[PDB]
Amino acid sequence: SKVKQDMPPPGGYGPIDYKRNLPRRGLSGYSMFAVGIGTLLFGYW
Amino acid sequence: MELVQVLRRGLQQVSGHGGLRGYLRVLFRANDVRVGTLVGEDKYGNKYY
Amino acid sequence: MFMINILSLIIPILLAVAFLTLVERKVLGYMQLRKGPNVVGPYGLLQPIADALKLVTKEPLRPGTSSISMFIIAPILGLSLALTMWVPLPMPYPLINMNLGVLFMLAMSSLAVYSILWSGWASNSKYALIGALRAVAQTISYEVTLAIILLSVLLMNGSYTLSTLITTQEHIWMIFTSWPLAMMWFISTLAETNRAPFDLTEGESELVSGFNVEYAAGPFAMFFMAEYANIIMMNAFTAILFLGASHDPHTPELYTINFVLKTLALTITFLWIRASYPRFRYDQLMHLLWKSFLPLTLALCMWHISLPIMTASIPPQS
Amino acid sequence: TYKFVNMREPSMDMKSVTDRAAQTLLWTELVRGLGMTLSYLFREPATINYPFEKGPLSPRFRGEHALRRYPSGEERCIACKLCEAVCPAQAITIEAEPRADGSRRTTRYDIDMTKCIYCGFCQEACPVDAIVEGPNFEFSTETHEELLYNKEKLLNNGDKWEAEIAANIQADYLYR
Amino acid sequence: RGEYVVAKLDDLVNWARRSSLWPMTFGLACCAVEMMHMAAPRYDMDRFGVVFRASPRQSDVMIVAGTLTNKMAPALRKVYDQMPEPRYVVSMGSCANGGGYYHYSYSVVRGCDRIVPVDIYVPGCPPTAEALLYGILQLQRKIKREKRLRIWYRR
Amino acid sequence: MNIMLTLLTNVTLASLLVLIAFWLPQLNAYSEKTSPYECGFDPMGSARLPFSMKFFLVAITFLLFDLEIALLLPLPWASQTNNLKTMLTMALFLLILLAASLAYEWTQKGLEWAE
Ligand SMILES: CCCCCCCCCCCCCCCCCC(=O)OC[C@H](COP(=O)([O-])OCC[N+](C)(C)C)OC(=O)CCCCCCCCCCCCCCCCC
Ligand code: SF4
Ligand code: SF4
Ligand code: SF4
Repeated sequence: SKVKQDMPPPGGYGPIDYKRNLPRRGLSGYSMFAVGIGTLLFGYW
Repeated sequence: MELVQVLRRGLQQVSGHGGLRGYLRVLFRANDVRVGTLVGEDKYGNKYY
Repeated sequence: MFMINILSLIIPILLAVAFLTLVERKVLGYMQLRKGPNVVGPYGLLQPIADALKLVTKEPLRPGTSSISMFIIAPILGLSLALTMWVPLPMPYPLINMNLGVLFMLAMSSLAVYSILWSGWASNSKYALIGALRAVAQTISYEVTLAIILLSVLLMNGSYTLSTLITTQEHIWMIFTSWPLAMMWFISTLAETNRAPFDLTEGESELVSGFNVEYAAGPFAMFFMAEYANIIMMNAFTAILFLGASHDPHTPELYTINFVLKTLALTITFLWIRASYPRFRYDQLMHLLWKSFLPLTLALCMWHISLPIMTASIPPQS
Repeated sequence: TYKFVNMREPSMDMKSVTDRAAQTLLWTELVRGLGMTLSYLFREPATINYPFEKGPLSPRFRGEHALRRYPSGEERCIACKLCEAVCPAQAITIEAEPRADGSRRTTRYDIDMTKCIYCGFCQEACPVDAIVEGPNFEFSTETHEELLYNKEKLLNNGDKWEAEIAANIQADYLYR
Repeated sequence: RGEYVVAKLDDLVNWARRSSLWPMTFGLACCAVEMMHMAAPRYDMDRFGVVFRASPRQSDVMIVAGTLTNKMAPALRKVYDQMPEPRYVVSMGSCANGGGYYHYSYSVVRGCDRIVPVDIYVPGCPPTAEALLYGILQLQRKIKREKRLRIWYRR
Repeated sequence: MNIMLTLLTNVTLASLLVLIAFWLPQLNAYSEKTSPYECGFDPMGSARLPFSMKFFLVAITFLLFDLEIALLLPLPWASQTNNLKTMLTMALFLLILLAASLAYEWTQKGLEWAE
């Protein structure tokens, strides 16, 4: 019988992510200010 | 129709405990109403799922 | 019959506070990948009862260095103010219908700062007094923005009558007309109820429990009830002020359902802030109020005085 | 090799400055935090329904001690005192003498479970697999005295838990 | 007779007292981290009504989680005295139980029970978070079987 | 008067909750139990700890701002005048003076929590 201990798989393990991943999401500041201004305008009207 | 299946699974949890009395028994004893597979029962009365 | 009205206002509010404790614990638990109360009763529905019963049978240690007169007056004042804040609220029709309802709320909530100034002073211990002074300074500083924001918003209402807010917001929410003031008002309300990153007087990791260290069991419970009643009341005021619900005079239950749902949503947001942010420093929140909120509030009060005049959109005063 | 953690300068043009002004005035990263908590509220909690559900363990788990026997019912302990010698906390007290049948057996075998650090050195030192740390971890007591174990107590622990103790040993002895 | 009413009232008060066991975080050493692991989502001590509490004035149980040294014992007894009643003490880990690894040291008190009365002794170094949770539920069952009002009725 | 009855009920029920809260529990008190809480030790009284001019200055500045707010509260009825240009001029005047008080406190140290 051959030896049998805890070993990596023959092809190794798949890659593991470690780098930071904070996705970019949202609109630009121009869009936010335009929306905020238009909301107030319609409210006023 | 997926929320329909969620409600059906809850209702089958009621039916899967042998009625409302059995459903409330396991709700108030174990604080849980999941229906599992019975793997066995020991000589002391404990049931294992 | 009016006495029955008072009772059927007060008692359900206290019950709502009791179960707000459970709701807050469960929301915090589920935001933290845990469950929260789910053993004591079905889904923890008997947990507030267990807490109330355990507290009233626990020994209420009173300090040896405590002026007991104010030591017991402070919870009475706190709870009486917290309850009386609901009497002008226009769930469709108010219990008390005043011309100056929101002025009445401003005054009553400004009297609530005494319950900390008296509890910290009465508890002695020479250190809870400093926390009480910090709490009082925070409260009075945010009273400024509360008052000015309320002033600017009500320039579309035309009066201090809260029933007129329903009429003002018939076609559109007041949020669509004053959203910046809405954000500043909401954060000011957060800060006034000593909640969220503004909970400096009861910093669990800053001063353990601050002004409430010496209070235990029963008086602690009543202080807690006062704070949570103030939380729900402030969220109800916010919903009525900014998210006015449509009113049917022949079906006021629809307005009540709308208002209750919106008040619950705002309260759940209050609990949502608690689970998401770190705590402001005392000087940091004072800087926020005095150098960020106050200039914008002054500018927006100016804007909201100018706006109805220059657009011929001044509301009626009746 | 190294890397810088906070060595980025913000851009100073119209669009970036307006982005930061909108982030300042509209509380956008605070909204990201609210979104993260809201996303966690709709995730299944990691809580298990104790005691109806139990935390997962391994055959190597070191819990309550037990004294074991041979299939004949004879004790395994031959009172070599290796476990007592190696015990880091000096939690093991042993007295021995020739038994009436001549066997080398203990007359005292005490473990101060409040001295014990549950390191498992005793079951490593033992040449006959007599003393073991069993799988039991729910044996809290209402008094200090019930945690000062006797030879009778440890033998009753062995007779109580041998069925699963032996299975654990069979699972892990090839690593030992 | 009137002993049925007293028994029911005792049952009610003892259900309310064990359903809101608010403990005090006395984390001295390694046993402190397994106790906040029993706090963690996997075990979620809050689901039993066992909250994360604060100053001893609102605490019902003291958990001595870690080694008590001679320098530290007066503070532990002080905060134990400051707890309102009824109050309970759980000794968690070998160090708090009977000294443990440091039993023969010049600076370690051999068991917190030399300083305070202890209700539950949780063994282990450290006890697993599940072991501490078992000790907490065992304390709850201790509270369930108290007969304070029935003792008073036969006085 | 309905409001008086409401206040009486609120105060009465709060005091009744005090009475149940502060008399119903079973008590057993000794000297070291009610000792002031200081995280496991005894507190020092020292001598008039609540000091520092900044706590008093924020109170005074709040007082003056609150007085100007008292001057601003009649504004909802003030917009109902035919002489709207004078009223707008005076309301904006009061608000500029509020802003000027804030700015003067700001620039001359004022609002700062110094060393
Ligand atoms: C034609 C139109 C004319 C009128 C135009 C009106 C103006 C429109 C543009 C203005 C937009 C900004 C309005 C004010 C926003 C706040 C001001 C401020 O100081 O912000 C930055 C301030 C300070 O930010 P800071 O600390 O980054 O900046 C301080 C100053 N510097 C830059 C020098 C360092 O931040 C806050 O106020 C933070 C609040 C903390 C609590 C966060 C709570 C999050 C959850 C909110 C939920 C939604 C609330 C409302 C709910 C519903 C209520 C009904
Ligand atoms: S587990 Fe370690 S400390 Fe405990 S008896 Fe065995 S050798 Fe001694
Ligand atoms: S238990 Fe094992 S190591 Fe200890 S005395 Fe007996 S045979 Fe020796
Ligand atoms: S019993 Fe063990 S784990 Fe707990 S404090 Fe002592 S040495 Fe650390």
